[PDB]
Amino acid sequence: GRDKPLVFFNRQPSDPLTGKVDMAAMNWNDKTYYVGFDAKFGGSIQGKMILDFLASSESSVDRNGDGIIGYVLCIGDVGHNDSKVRTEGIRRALGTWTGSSDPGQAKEGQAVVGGKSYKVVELEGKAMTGTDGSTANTNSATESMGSWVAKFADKIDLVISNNDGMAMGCLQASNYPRGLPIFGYDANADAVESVGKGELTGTVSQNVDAQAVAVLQIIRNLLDGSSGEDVVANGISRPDAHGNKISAPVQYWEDVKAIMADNSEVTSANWKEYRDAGVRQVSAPTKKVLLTVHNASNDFLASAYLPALKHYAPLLNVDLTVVQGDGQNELSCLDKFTNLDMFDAFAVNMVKTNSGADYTDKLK
Ligand SMILES: OC[C@H]1O[C@@H](O)[C@H](O)[C@@H](O)[C@@H]1O
Ligand SMILES: [Ca+2]
Repeated sequence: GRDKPLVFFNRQPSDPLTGKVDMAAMNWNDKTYYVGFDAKFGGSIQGKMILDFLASSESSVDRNGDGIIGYVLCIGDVGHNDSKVRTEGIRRALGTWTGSSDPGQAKEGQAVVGGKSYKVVELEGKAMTGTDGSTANTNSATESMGSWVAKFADKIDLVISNNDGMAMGCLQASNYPRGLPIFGYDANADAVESVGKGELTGTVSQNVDAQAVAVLQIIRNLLDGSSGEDVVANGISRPDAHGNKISAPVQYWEDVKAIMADNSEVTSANWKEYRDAGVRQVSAPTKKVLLTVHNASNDFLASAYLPALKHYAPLLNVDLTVVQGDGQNELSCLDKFTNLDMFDAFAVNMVKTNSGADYTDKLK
């Protein structure tokens, strides 16, 4: 029970307001870990991508020619540290950062367009909450983009979004101005193709494939009887006995027990570039893993993360039982987190980042 591996992933145990890491949950046992990505670095990368685009642009990106680069921001999960730090990244990059990641918290910024200085204004930063309470709702993004165009019109010079889902949702707007620069995050399949079409201007890969392998590989190492650095290194930062290794670069953060993949920008200049050859068939005995997903209709998890898991799982001889919640209530997941005695290891993607206790309670 409490002696088995527990790997949190994609939603780090943490306080949804202050973002401080929940080390109580992380210190569940000596076989507990988190797998994710360097979210803060990812945030600055999204910002840098936007600054580089503006820098290479002519003064035509200033549509109304008022000398101000106006933008609208799609805020996602305000209880998710990885999401908010993207709002922080782009705001810092553009000079609109005031210390808060909340909607309506922005000052006048500054950026270079065609070797000239420009004022920057966040016309509106809004949380795209669905009428059913669902966060980062894509239909709400379409709705908001429609109103924004009607309200601000020629003032909007670009669109920014915490993820691809909402960004691709903006593009659904019937009145979306042809060619309006817009940026997302995740490098979902549809988003990358959109970059190739010259619609979506750019997005960011968080190396989801590296993350998926890392979850399985850590469990693999632990069930093979590894301890210490071997657990977080073998098949991850160095080759294991089988010879397998995650190709993308990965860091281990000891203080928070986290394996973090890095990020890379995706633009018109490199979209064609976007499975791991460094992972091939394992001979180790098969093991049973119960893996949860906080929301079955989550675009990133449904379209990118889960397929990755189901691809690499048999290669590492991990028989994966997948259960999925609704994104609203932790009970939608916790209800399916049962028969824990019939499993060798566990992977948890929580609805709320502060719900660590509820999962470790069941494992007693
Ligand atoms: O937890 C779900 C979230 O994970 C993040 O890594 C993605 O950027 C979001 O698009 C997604 O909604
Ligand atoms: Ca303008």
